[PDB]
Amino acid sequence: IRGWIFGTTLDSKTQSLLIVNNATNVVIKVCEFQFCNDPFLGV
Amino acid sequence: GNYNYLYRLFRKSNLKPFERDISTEIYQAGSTPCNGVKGFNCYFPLQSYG
Ligand SMILES: *[C@@H]1O[C@H](CO)[C@@H](O)[C@H](O)[C@H]1NC(C)=O
Ligand SMILES: *[C@@H]1O[C@H](CO)[C@@H](O)[C@H](O)[C@H]1NC(C)=O
Ligand SMILES: *[C@@H]1O[C@H](CO)[C@@H](O)[C@H](O)[C@H]1NC(C)=O
Repeated sequence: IRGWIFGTTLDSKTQSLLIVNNATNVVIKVCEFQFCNDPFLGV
Repeated sequence: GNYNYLYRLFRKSNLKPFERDISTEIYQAGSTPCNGVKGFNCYFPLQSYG
């Protein structure tokens, strides 16, 4: 388990919050993101 | 008129404290759908003070 996403619509009409953990850091950002259809974090 | 400054004129529900909705989706005032374009019951959500 390496991150979380929070929001209303989770698409560009709306703001949403992203948390990603990369083992050097926890990175947190709040944008009018566009999400992928099946989100993933690298091998 | 300065048109760089704006306020939201319409919303579906009131903001909670320190909530900050920047969405520019067209305000549907009634049963008429917007489909991404302005029209009857379908109005741009911001105004500029001018
Ligand atoms: C973790 O995120 C920070 C964000 O500034 C980046 O500098 C760092 O290289 C990242 N670490 C890894 C292992 O990806
Ligand atoms: C929060 O988002 C939902 C999304 O369906 C919306 O119905 C609700 O009115 C919003 N609440 C506020 C206080 O903006
Ligand atoms: C910044 O937010 C406003 C309000 O949602 C929007 O009109 C504008 O297009 C956004 N900026 C970019 C680069 O899209």
